[PDB]
Amino acid sequence: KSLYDERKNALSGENTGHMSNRKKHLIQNQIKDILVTGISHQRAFKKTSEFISEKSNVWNKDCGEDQIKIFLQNCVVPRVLFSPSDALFSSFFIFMAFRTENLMSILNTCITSNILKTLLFCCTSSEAGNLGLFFTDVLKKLEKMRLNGDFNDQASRKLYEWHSVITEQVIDLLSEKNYMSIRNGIEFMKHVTSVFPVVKAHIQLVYTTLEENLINEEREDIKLPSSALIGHLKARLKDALELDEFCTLTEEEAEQKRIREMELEEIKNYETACQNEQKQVALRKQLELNKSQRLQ
Amino acid sequence: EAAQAKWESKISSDEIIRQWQTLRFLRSRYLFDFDKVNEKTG
Amino acid sequence: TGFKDFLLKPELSRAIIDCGFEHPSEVQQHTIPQSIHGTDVLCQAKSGLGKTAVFVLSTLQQLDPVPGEVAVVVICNARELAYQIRNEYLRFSKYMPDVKTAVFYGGTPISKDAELLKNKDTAPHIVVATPGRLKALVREKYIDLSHVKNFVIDECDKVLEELDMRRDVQEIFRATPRDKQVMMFSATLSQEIRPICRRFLQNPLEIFVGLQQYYIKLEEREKNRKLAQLLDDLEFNQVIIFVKSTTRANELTKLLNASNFPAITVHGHMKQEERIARYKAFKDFEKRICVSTDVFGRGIDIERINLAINYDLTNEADQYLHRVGRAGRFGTKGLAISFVSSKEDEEVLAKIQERFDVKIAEFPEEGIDPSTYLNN
Amino acid sequence: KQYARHLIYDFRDDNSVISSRLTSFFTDQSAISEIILLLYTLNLKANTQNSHYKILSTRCDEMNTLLWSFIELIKHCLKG
Repeated sequence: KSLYDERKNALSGENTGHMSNRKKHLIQNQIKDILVTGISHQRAFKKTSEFISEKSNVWNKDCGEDQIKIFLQNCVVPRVLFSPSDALFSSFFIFMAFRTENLMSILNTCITSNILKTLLFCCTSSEAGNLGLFFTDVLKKLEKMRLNGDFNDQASRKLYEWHSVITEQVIDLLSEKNYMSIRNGIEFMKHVTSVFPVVKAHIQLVYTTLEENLINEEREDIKLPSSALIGHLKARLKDALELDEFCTLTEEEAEQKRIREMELEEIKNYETACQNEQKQVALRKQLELNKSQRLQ
Repeated sequence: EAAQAKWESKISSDEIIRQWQTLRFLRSRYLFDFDKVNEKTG
Repeated sequence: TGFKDFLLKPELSRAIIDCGFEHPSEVQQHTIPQSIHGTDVLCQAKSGLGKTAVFVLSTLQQLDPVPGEVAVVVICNARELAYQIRNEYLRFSKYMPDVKTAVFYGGTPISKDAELLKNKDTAPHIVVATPGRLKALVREKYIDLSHVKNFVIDECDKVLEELDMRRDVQEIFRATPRDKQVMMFSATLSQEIRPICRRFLQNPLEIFVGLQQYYIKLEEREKNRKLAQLLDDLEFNQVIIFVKSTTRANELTKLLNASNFPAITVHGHMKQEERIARYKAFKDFEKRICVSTDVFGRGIDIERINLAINYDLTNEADQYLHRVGRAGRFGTKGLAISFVSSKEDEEVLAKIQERFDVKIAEFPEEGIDPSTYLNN
Repeated sequence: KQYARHLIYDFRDDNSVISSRLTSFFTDQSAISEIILLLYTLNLKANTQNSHYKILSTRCDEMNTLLWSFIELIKHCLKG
């Protein structure tokens, strides 16, 4: 309803004066023409909302894992790889038709199954760009219901676990061969970079991988989006990012946090004063070390 | 099914761009397996 | 589309396809996507190689539309170039109805421009000016510079050098917040001005830097008759005629306008206001024939010219490469015809074929083929 | 929807007469069901030709948005 009202704010705020009678005749004809359209679109939405609500009760009486796999590939995926206005439908349908427990079980097999490095290999520049518009509207609806809406801590562990497998799928895609894997992964990362920042660490995983393919080889002029994605990736590094307020299950990662606290407290007095000289390895060098530990 | 009959014959016994055109055909029904069933995804 | 590979806003990437650009320059390759992040830039590059395309695309992504507050400030060298910045800022923003851009320069009443900025229907988010004018607005409480986030200094070496043009650029920098982004570009950056220019920037990024040719072997008086033979034989898009004087250059167009070839004249010894408008109509396809002296030898990019005839041949090989560098732009075919009429002329081409390794062959008596410079 | 095409520069309400005359030459020879089957077949036949590697990632995309562009001309002219 909000985009209907601001259209009326355009004509009322811009045109304030005497220019002609025919020009102000046609505007007041249109200010009622939008309102008859909005209440009929409301009645069209009212016709479908109680229709989908009375349908979904006998729909969400049976949940399947193999009965949902054929739905995800023969009814969901070809309507994402078709059109950008049509890929917005495939996200709006899952968050409206299925219920809350059904929604998580659908998005389970979509992400943990490593197919996202395989779809983005065999697409076009537009088909790969429409796949990114799917996961933009999925993660935007998940981040809004985690901030405003409340979750249990066991569910919020599963939400941040999906972010761990998303970032390790795209990095394996970028380290592949010449052109088809690299160019699609850039355009896929162009749209999902809006709601990226869930964890400070995961931004630095996807950032330095663009530097590994930058120094060694330059086949075509693909350094230009690589520097452009770098300028967008680090632009959200400084807002609010810490995995220790929300993810609280820390049985060992608290210990590797507790070691890293004593390395920074030792080195902050080493840069202030000088009593016993001891050198350590910096962040990005040891942040380069755990890449090849996971790349193998 | 002939593309899988082409597939099941060679397992019993460029091409990566020939792999690019097969994977635009096999994403119709046999999509959710895609680990190592046809080839090495590399 | 090479400019969607800048990973820009979808609204900004629409008009670039309507602007015709597809390949980025080497100056645009190195300093735009790092200017998106918000750090300052320091650039040196050749003139006319896409220096102005850096700062237009960089500022339209950064601006948030606010009603009645300015957000982009461009300071420049003269009144002429500021009108060229305005025409390119609107072209990439033809599909944004909220943004607006106005131009400020001398010769215009300031209080009448004060009615332009106070009225909200012409109160823009982007203001470009020469600092000779933009100093005069703030000293009477007309505009406010407290909501600006981007600052652009084009031709930073030529503005900061003169002490009278140094005082007006300093007060606007004091009338704006220093927590800001400052952009500085120029064509010639020497080692003397670069310690002077680093006062405005915080952690900046530094950047420092066929054709078929033929000649006619003829005597002195056959080439005013060879003019009307080479015109009515060749099928030309637009032709340029190069005369090494200003006395012969004005006698020719009065001869051509009565021979039913409409033409214009642009060179020196004339008003500079006439030199802009007469060169504009030649780009506007108003007429297809123009004569000119050695002013238009170097640097002019009009791609519709494919026939360049030399009425009076050069004495060197370093002026001749510039006059025929206009025809046949970017892989297009063209023609270069020279009138040899003196004794020093034959020695010029004898050093050309040994330096540039180009064989200026002899003009055939039967004429050239029509399918070697159109099809081939 | 008529405002969203005015901003994207998609003129359909202006040249509605000239667009109906163009499909009148397609429906006189009964060519409308022939074009849709021919653009789809040639796009699917271009999945076996071996010319280059970056070329057929753009040629397949360009013929895909031609078939989408002809369907959208049919629904605006043959209305009813």
